[PDB]
Amino acid sequence: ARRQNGPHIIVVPLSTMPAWLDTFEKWAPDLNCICYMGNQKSRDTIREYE
DNA sequence: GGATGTATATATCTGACACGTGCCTGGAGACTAGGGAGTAATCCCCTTGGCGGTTAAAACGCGGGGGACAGCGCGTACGTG
Repeated sequence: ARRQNGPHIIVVPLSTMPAWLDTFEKWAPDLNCICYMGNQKSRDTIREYE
């Protein structure tokens, strides 16, 4: 609505984070929501590929 | 009849003790000041019991091969007179 489609950050506990991921998959499927967890190489993969 | 082993008595060594003496250093008495005990406040560090998540280090198993150890020879360096 307000065209503020810039970078947003949501900081959640790790145990509830699948319960946020499926909520983003269900309610806002057109959004480019990404997940940031894992070891050094997975975060590097997210950093330089996405 | 001559020579030999043992037994009590007296002089000498030898560390310890009684007495003497100096003197100086420790003790008795009085006074004082300050060092340390006690109190209160404030703030930071440590204790004991929990939780969550990362992850690198610790634990375990197994092959193998390098090294510890035992045995044997030798010759020389050290023991002995």
